[PDB]
Amino acid sequence: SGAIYVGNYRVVNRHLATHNDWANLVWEDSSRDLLVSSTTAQGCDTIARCDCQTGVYYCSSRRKHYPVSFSKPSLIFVEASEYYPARYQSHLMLAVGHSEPGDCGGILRCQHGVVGIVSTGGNGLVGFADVRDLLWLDE
Ligand SMILES: NC(=O)[C@H]1CCC(=O)N(Cc2csc3ccccc23)C1
Ligand SMILES: [Zn+2]
Repeated sequence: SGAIYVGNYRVVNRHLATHNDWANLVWEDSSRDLLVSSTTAQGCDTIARCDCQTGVYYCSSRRKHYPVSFSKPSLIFVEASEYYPARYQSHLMLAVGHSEPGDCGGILRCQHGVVGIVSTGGNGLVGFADVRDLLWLDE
């Protein structure tokens, strides 16, 4: 689990969105596994605006943060799960690192701020849904 809180927005994995997230929907994209809902409280996270390929992510299944090198956002084939059939997920970045399904939502950060959230994984890889291109999260 995990979310990004910026301004009057809450960014979560679309497959983990709650009833309140859907009742206050701002934007969702199944191909990216992202959903953004509105909040009454003001969020303080900073979103990165950059093309970094190194950062640190939080891994809840180890209670640890790990430093990683990751690929630029791209269209990657993702195996079926209980939430989606096998499909291409867009805006996805991969790294070599540990992840389990419950790790989804953990933040990946660089020196500029929040880069994205854990969304995919398996076989010693971890994939992150990018949020750096969502310029509207700031205004
Ligand atoms: N299509 C998606 O974005 C998600 C939907 C929900 C889901 O359980 N997964 C699989 C998954 C995510 S982290 C991880 C780590 C080790 C094994 C499996 C997984 C994919
Ligand atoms: Zn950066």
